Amino acid sequence: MKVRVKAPCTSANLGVGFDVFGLCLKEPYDVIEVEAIDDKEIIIEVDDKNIPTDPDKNVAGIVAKKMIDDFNIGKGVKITIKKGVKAGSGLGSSAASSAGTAYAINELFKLNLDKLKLVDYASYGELASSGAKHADNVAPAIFGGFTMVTNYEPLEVLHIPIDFKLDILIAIPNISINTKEAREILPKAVGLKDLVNNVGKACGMVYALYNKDKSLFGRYMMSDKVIEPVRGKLIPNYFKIKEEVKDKVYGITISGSGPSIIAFPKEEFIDEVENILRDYYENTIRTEVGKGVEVV
Amino acid sequence: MKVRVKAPCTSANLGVGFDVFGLCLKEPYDVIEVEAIDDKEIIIEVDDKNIPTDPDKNVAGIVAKKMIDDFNIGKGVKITIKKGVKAGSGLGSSAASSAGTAYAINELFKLNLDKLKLVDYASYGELASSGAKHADNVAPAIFGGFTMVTNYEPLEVLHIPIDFKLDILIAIPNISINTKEAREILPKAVGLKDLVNNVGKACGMVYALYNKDKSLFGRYMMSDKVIEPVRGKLIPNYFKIKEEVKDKVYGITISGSGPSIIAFPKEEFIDEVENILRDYYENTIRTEVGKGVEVV
Ligand SMILES: Nc1ncnc2c1ncn2[C@@H]1O[C@H](COP(=O)(O)OP(=O)(O)O)[C@@H](O)[C@H]1O
Ligand SMILES: Nc1ncnc2c1ncn2[C@@H]1O[C@H](COP(=O)(O)OP(=O)(O)O)[C@@H](O)[C@H]1O
Repeated sequence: MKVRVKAPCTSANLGVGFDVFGLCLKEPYDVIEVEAIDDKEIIIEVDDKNIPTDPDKNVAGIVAKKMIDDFNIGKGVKITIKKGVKAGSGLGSSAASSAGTAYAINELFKLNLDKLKLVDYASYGELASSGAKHADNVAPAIFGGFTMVTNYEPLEVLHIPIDFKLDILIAIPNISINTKEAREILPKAVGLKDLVNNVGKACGMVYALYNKDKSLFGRYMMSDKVIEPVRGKLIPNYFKIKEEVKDKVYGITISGSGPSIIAFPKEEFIDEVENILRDYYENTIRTEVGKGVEVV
Repeated sequence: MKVRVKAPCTSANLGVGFDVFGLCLKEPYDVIEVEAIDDKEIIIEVDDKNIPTDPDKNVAGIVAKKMIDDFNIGKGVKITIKKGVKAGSGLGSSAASSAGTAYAINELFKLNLDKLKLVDYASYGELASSGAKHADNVAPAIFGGFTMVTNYEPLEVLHIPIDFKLDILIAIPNISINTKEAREILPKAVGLKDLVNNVGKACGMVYALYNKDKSLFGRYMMSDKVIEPVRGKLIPNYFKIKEEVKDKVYGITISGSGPSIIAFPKEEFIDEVENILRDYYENTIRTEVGKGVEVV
């Protein structure tokens, strides 16, 4: 009763898709192992003793429990957690654990849940650990590709497979941003003009995915005037880099609530763009769209 | 030396697609004839006396001048118009004349302009006549099917052809709402949550069209809380009607600024739905998605 699997990072928001859009990455990823023990305890082994190891406080511990209850495994569990990336950087670090955790269980013991259900319980973890469902990082972690959380209370997720090559460059500033503090600057109200702008550009991005038009997808992604102009201020040199790689990327925007940045470099400039990101920030990752948590 | 065209009515907004979405109807439509005449003058005749004949006021005369001017055409034109529906009903009556004229001029004088440019020209009629360059009704009138105006300067239109069966029922109350009236009902600001809600649902409608899922398309269409709740109050029996056809349609909402109502009846209830609308509004018409202006 052992399961080893990869739970990938994800990038939520993608500019105009704030709180709806999610893109699953191939890397980084949390490598998680969950062997089924006999006793009734929840044991957490997580490198970087910065991640709460107490089952009720750790995200994977929360998902883990609530799922055994509902499926009455009457067993406890030990969790081997190899962190793919630092929390508070905007790459769905936590979401990776939740979805990784939930997918494990289901794969393991003959359970035959729905990817949507897994996304559901997994949210329990981002919710029971942050007070919000946030299926937007969890949904792509599970479905892979591109996802849209179009409804909560109940939960609905629309999935669009990315069948073409989409190169992705990620830069991770050695800075931390309080996900919460950057909520209050987030306006409580918006003008009709922005409703119209964001609805149009986001819809245009769905159209771009169906037409495999990366240029159109990336350009509309960078059209938000509501959240990005505010959140961007906290990211050192973000606006300057955007302008600098302007003609060398299909698009570049903040990943989740930041400070991590996600860019879609043009084939002809992947090396150069990756270098520019390395000079400003120091940590850069070259990846592409992933297919979500899969048994390793 | 003349051309005659059928220019369709159109339905904009479609609930959560305010100022973005547009659906072309097959009927009603304007029948417009344009004849190249020798004196450099613009003569306009119409069968609706509540509509101007002054070339600088009739939307058709405004579009024709702008094009004749830009292309330095030597001739003048006689425009004869048979109206499909009254203005002020939310069915894009003015747009039908504007799009129809731009399309007819382009045919008569062999300008070979692409559809996007004909929508841009048709847009002057909408502006020069109603103060704002709006293209969400002229876009579907020129392109047919479903359109998204995703940028206004420069103008950008994304077209999604509808190749599956989509029955439409239109109820036209004997009331009118002009452009100043339309603006009056509009909220000053929108909450962040509504923005997120409309972005998600509008994006789901696009996903629905690519997946030919009429149930999903209609359901998300009925999700707006920003404008429909206020606008519906202006239409006698609207909420009551919506409730009455509740499980017999894929969706029902207001057409454009209203007061007309657009419904997408489920195939097994089309006659029953048409009769219910008809009990409330005599001027009810059955139609389907149109292909845009066409030479007749
Ligand atoms: N398995 C886990 N992986 C990562 N972070 C966890 C986990 N379990 C609990 N946490 C804690 O929850 C908090 C989550 O921060 P968070 O805003 O969710 O990061 P992120 O925005 O990358 O998803 C952190 O303080 C972290 O220590
Ligand atoms: N060819 C035309 N067809 C329809 N309306 C026109 C035309 N030329 C000018 N107008 C005027 O412009 C105004 C447009 O009202 P409007 O809100 O644009 O109707 P609609 O919303 O159906 O397009 C009316 O007062 C109308 O008389």
